[PDB]
Amino acid sequence: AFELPNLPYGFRALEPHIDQQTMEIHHDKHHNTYVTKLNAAVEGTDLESKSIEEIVANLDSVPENIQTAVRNNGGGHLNHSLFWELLTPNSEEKGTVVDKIKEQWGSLDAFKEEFANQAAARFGSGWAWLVVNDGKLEIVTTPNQDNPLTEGKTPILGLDVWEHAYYWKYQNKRPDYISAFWNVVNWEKVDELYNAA
Amino acid sequence: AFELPNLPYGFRALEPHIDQQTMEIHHDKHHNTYVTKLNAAVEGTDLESKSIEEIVANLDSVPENIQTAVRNNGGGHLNHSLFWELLTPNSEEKGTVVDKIKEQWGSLDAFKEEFANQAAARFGSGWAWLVVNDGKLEIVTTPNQDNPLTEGKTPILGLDVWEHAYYWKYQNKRPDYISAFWNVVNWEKVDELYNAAK
Ligand SMILES: [Mn+2]
Ligand SMILES: [Mn+2]
Repeated sequence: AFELPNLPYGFRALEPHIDQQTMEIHHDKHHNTYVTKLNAAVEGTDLESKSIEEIVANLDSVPENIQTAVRNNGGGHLNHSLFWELLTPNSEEKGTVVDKIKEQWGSLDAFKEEFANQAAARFGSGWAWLVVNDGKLEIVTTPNQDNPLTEGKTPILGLDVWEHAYYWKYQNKRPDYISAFWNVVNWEKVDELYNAA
Repeated sequence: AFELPNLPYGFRALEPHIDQQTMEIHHDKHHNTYVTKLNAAVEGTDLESKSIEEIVANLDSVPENIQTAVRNNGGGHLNHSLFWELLTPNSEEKGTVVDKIKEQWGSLDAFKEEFANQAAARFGSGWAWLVVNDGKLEIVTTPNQDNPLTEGKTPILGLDVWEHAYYWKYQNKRPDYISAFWNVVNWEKVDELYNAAK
């Protein structure tokens, strides 16, 4: 059954951009809760055999009695699993995806600008994503723990913009959190998820 | 000319149920942002001077150039305006609505169990409500800053279950925040909202 994956770095590795208090509570309480509630919904069903990607890609096929719980807690597991890996203490703005971004948006900054506007515009709880749609790049956001895989789009970069992702250090200033984020993006992992799609 | 309302008590009045840090930033920054953005959104229109209740009950009528901004910021202004007046340091579990609740749910704490279960279950950002629906009591939750007035139900009690409302004191444990809330409910304001409804 699903386990809370360890972070690939220590709680403090992403300072000063993401504070150790938030990394610890966000990983060990919030993500752990999604794993517990996901397990309680799937265990004793034929969902036990499927990857989270498989489940989230096909939420409409899930039996209605557990669909909401699998949508919310399944989305939660997948989103944070992606997120912990898309962060690094050794961010470098180079690679296959950084190059695709400059051809399409005209520069990395212009892309960041549009990502930031959508990320900030996401009202309430949700995620800002870079996706592949029909082999093209697209900036989308989703509400709560919805994931663009449910709409057949492949996520290659994600930002958590639930208040719990930035309240400790940035309180009500989501745009400053979005700015700090660029400093910790694992562009190696963005390339790997793109090269998969 | 929409305005951030004053708190009718101090930032410490709701301790230890809601912390002074939260009361201060929730009102002074979060609510203030809704009021500022609402005033900006409605500039030049008949919305400038309408009651926020009328506006939110008639979101369908709002021109599409500003509908989302007024849904989000107008609802944030109404919701928080109601919320500050529905909290008090002198909560007493009595009156017209407590009596109707005991008739309908059997007791007040049985009602709290149902309210607490729906308020816990509202996934992501939102509100838990007690509403008047065609003269009857109903518990409902809404997403984000959506308000039951839009669906023709009058809110008489509300609880903010956005993470900002409880994160400083309770972190992930929204149920512990929901239990503390009962200690600071202004049942006199609930009765007044009920009577304005009926
Ligand atoms: Mn999160
Ligand atoms: Mn609030």
